[PDB]
Amino acid sequence: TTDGVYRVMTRRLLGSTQVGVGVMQEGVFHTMWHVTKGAALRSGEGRLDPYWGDVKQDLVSYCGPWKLDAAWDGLSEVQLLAVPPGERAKNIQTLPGIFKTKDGDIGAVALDYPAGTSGSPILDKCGRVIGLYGNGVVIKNGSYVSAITQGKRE
Amino acid sequence: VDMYIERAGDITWEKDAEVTGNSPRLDVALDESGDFSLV
Ligand SMILES: CCCC[C@@H]1NC(=O)[C@H](CCCCN)NC(=O)Cc2cccc(c2)CNC(=O)CNC(=O)[C@H](NC(=N)N)CCCCNC1=O
Repeated sequence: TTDGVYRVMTRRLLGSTQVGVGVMQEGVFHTMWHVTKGAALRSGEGRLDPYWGDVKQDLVSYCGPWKLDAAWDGLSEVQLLAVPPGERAKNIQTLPGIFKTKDGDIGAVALDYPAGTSGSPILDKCGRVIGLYGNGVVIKNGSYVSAITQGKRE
Repeated sequence: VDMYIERAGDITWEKDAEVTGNSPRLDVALDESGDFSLV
């Protein structure tokens, strides 16, 4: 459980598929629910058990409660640290747009990556994780916009 | 199914990074299952 960004992989009898990405911080693994469906993970020889999650937020944490507390400031540019299948991590800077909902505004990034990039962290300028990439919408021309999805550190 | 994790890098902001993408203003609904849909 060393700090960093990780690929989430599945394999059966043949090769592996990258289904997503997540963040290890403070001994807890953080990813999107749709990546793991809330099931247990292997890390080397160890097992990581689901601890907290919420399907409406599309989030799940392993080993402990959600630790990522930084918030988008509602103003500044951010970076997606994209970890696409078969490619090394890369930083993409963008000025978020906004998902306007009946319950308030959520920052959203107009950046389009493969499905298995889900869970890649979005960063503020201090390198803090302000949310995870990959729960979004497809707009009229077929391009993609992802919410900056962040949980609550209780 | 063996679902497992593999380390892929450090989490660091990149100075002088490539900037891209617009800043769309979208009306969306979030359902109880976690689906976002355009209104
Ligand atoms: C429950 C599981 C959620 C899974 C989640 N999908 C999403 O948020 C959206 C939600 C749409 C609104 C729902 N109310 N789901 C899609 O985008 C599906 C989709 C739709 C049209 C076409 C394609 C894929 C083909 N694209 C790819 O095969 C790779 N790219 C893509 O798949 C998307 N880009 C694109 N231009 N369509 C980028 C996906 C980024 C990671 N997130 C996801 O995979």
